[PDB]
Amino acid sequence: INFARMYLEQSDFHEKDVCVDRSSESVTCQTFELTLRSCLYPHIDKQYLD
Amino acid sequence: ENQNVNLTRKGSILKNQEDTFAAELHRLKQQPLFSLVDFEQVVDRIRSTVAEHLWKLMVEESDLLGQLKIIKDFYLLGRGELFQAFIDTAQHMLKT
Repeated sequence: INFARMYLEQSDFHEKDVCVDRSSESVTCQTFELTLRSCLYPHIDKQYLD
Repeated sequence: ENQNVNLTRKGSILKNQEDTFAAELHRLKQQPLFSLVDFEQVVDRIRSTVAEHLWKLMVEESDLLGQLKIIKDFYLLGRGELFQAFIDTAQHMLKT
């Protein structure tokens, strides 16, 4: 295990986003305030109610 | 919208068709020329949907018929015998 960690696990350490771009569905994208109210405010209200 | 502010979460008149009208508007945005005819057609479709849902709300949800019956009985003196007795009682009060 020690040598694995020091050599093989050392060698194999190749252990090397919200796309809020309205451009895709700008016509379908809610208003910034409407988008906020529909994506953030409802979850906050749910947690508040709970 | 103003009624849905006070009314419980009754969905949009267009419900899932709201997005359909959004797609139609996107098509209008995709139209190279503004046509009043196509815009009016889409507007009329939306208007008709809203008007039908509003009629349903008015007749079933808002009981327009009950209110009209009330108006007949009171505003139109539909309870004529009642208002007759009322007049008979109030004649002395209203002469002054």
